[PDB]
Amino acid sequence: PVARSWVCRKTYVTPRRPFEKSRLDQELKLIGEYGLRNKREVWRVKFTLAKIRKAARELLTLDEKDPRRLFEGNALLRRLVRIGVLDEGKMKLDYILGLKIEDFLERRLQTQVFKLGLAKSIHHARVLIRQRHIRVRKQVVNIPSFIVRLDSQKHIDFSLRSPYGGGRPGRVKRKNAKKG
Amino acid sequence: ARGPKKHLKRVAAPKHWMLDKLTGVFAPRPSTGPHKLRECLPLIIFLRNRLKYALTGDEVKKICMQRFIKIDGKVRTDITYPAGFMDVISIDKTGENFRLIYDTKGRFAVHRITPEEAKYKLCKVRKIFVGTKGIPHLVTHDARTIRYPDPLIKVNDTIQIDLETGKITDFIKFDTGNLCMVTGGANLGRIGVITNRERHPGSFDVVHVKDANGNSFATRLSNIFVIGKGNKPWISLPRGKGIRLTIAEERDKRLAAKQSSG
Amino acid sequence: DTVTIRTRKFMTNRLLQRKQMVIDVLHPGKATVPKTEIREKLAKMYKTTPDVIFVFGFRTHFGGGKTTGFGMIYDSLDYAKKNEPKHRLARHGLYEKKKTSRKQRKERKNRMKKVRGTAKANVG
RNA sequence: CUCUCGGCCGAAGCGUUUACUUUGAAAAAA
RNA sequence: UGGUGACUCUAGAUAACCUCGGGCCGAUCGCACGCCGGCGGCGACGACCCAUUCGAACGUCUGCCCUAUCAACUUUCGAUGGUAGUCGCCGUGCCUACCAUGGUGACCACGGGUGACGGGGAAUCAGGGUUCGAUUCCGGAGAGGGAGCCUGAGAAACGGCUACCACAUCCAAGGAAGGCAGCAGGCGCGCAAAUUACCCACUCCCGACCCGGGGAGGUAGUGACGAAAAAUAACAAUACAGGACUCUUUCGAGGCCCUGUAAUUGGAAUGAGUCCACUUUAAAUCCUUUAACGAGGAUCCAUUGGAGGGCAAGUCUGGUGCCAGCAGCCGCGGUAAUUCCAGCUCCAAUAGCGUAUA
RNA sequence: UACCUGGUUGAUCCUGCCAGUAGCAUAUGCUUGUCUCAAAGAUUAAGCCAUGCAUGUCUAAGUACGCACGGCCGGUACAGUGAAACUGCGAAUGGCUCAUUAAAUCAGUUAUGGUUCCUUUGGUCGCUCGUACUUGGAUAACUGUGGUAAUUCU
Repeated sequence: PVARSWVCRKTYVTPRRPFEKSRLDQELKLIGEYGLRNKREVWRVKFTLAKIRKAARELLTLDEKDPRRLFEGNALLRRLVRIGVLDEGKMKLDYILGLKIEDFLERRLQTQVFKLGLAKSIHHARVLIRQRHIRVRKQVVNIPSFIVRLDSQKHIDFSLRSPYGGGRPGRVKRKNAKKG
Repeated sequence: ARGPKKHLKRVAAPKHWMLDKLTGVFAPRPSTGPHKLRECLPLIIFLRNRLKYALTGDEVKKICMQRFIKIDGKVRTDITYPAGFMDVISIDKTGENFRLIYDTKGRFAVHRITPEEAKYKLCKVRKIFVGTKGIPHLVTHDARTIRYPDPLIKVNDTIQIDLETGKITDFIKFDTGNLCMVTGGANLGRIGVITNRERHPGSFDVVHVKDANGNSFATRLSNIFVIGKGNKPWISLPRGKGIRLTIAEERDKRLAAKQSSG
Repeated sequence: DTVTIRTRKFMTNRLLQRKQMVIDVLHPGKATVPKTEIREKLAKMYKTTPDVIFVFGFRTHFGGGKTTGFGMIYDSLDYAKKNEPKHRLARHGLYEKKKTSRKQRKERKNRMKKVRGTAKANVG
């Protein structure tokens, strides 16, 4: 007996066929377009989409005046509007099935740092997040796959201790000032 | 085993105590007392977990050992004393008074009450027997035996106990049209009017109850506690009035109640 | 003058004779402020003497601007000597634990198990 | 679905017995 | 009198009994002190019986894997039932006396097996399924193997006792003491599994108890079981016998957008480390927060398998010559090997990737 | 994501199996910078065990004549703190393992109107017509004398 929880969960699935061209090609295009590191970051966002399609595909067999479909189905669309993947006029339960991987990958903090212009490339956003230069509303966020909600998109900035926004220079500029 | 168990694991605790997973292996293990250990709230959970007065299971010892806590008007120096339904907790150093009533979701509740109401409690009659040179007795759900009862008290009714003397003042009988609270099952903590009582001889009576909104439900007879004569409760009720909201309108209450902010 | 104190969840225990609260500290650019430093600035906030107040559980958040803890302000020193855990008085120099290891005491305990009446106080 | 009572509305009986189906209450926490 | 669905119930009355191995009816402790020699107020221990709580026990109904190279079993010695009792906390072949001759069996009894403790559950899965479940929760069992007890509310108890069988420690040879399937640790076994560490601060338990104790439990150490996040570089100016966009029929004209087998230049950013301090904690660590140092082959270098097809990716070069060896399968190797041994180059997953078995 | 692919012939269409493929679990190889949780002598031997620890316990309130301390005041029964020992209570829980065990265990469902229950909580406790302003004998701790190579022996 222990006071520990052993409840864990894997967050990706690997494909059934390992060496398949045009699966390899499409995921490499999605790695290069969004600045991701390995295939497992695509297989992770493929997995949260496959959980959302599957739960909506279950809710589509119950009729329109079901209790469970009306409650749990309105709570599924609410999250997808909240993270900015769906829009507001498309809140029937059948524009869930028209979602794709790219809608979910456009909402990462990495691509949003690139979209707002705080970076100048999609790989420049990965480092600027990871070097702790990026904060969201007060809080330095150190994770590039931080899915930016819709209300937290207007507050993404440059982290008041950083040499980019705050002003105290880094390791390199101060040593060159010492050698001045 | 050989002889009785003295420990309670945490996951094996009652669900309504709302103990989290990661604080320990063991749960407080109520002492034997008036209430079943599945039907009670120990005094350590009322002080540390609900009221946030204490912070550890040693401060509950330091609070109870100053004799600051009266459960039904008698001072209790056991931190795992099982307080149950309709039990009055008088803390006189601060000035509060609580009654343990279920709320609409199957748990207990912090129900602060006025010290003018804290002089009495209701009990439910459980067995009535004569004996010992023909002297009649009650047995209530607190194991309180009150000899010489009123002859019109029968089984499944409700008495009203005076807590300073121990004597019955007036009672309610089991009838239709009486206001009842469900004290067990999946309709627990719900308040409604008795509609109907179906008899099943050799099995359990089923008592159909009707809400104040129209929501009918049924229980077995043993999960039925007559609170009021007619529709007027002889005790106070919690913030919700014993009326269970479905989860859709329970969501609507939150998403409309946040819009009063600013 | 940058370090500021704010206390969120204030509550007065009249049966442990203390005021317990949850302390939010906002140091923008420094390290985690020491517990001896905050006990002065809290004593000036609550108009009392810093031998009476006790702070514990200070956890600095990520990024490094806030710090959350607990805190309790007693009524006197005798109440804060009775109602307080010994380890949180030992940080004030008021309780001094002895100097036995746990394995010394169990050896000394299990050796006088082998010896009857007054030669038990001789052993060890 | 009807007979003897209480305030037209409840008891009590059924009808040959079940399978089926729908509802209910009871089903440890994790 | 009161009750249940139903008592041989609960009460009432009468006649008696009441166990010397006795049934209750108090020869007990504390704190404030008193009111008119008496009358006292709060507690603590007790206590037969009743109720309750915590249970336990014994039953009801329904349900389980493989086997027929297991088809008849049970019945002297209880097998099924009846009567009277004995025992037992009580209901009963539980057991004894006398009877009756029954009870179960293709709807698979009885016997054997199980790499069988049972469930809650776990893996996989379109739908149906299949397989695992020793393992932290519930229930059972057991403390080397059988057996018998004492004490007690509760044990057929093993961190209690008495034997026997099996091992085995000391011995002055007469005797004495044992039981890790508790936590550590050791040997053995094996493909196969961590420290003879710190603490009662947490969660709770025991006791006469606000105070003592707890290898329960917590905290560290070992730990690529496994699961989550996630570095190993970004950017700018040049130049290209690089590409793309506007014009020139075309040569060729441009900061307009991209790319690099530029070990071209250039500062700006930063962790990993090193390390004061705070914070954390019982006390420490770790993470979080901060000083100071900390990157140009940023040598502070990323690996594991592969390149014939299944199946992503070289009939390039050297060596060997049905040899060595590769290859899950098909096949490869006999002097030009797309397959072996290597160099280069390329591919796949990537702090992980091969192999074996279920 | 309700999927297939190579292998029998000179070529073909099939039956059909081998082989690949993807999880998941035990081992193991090579490699391994950061950070959060986390299993871990089950399988074979329910094999065998050095050493140490894992079960004890006092309130105002059962028993204090230990000077072991000290303290009034010295005719003051007992100031107090208190080891020891007697008494009470616990040690039947927790922990470990999975050898047994196949209508057995167990799960759901009922029953005790066929039984016991320390404790807790409430009841009851002048309900009996018949030395007490306090009864009797021992025994530890302690003192003192010993035995045995040896034991928590006496």
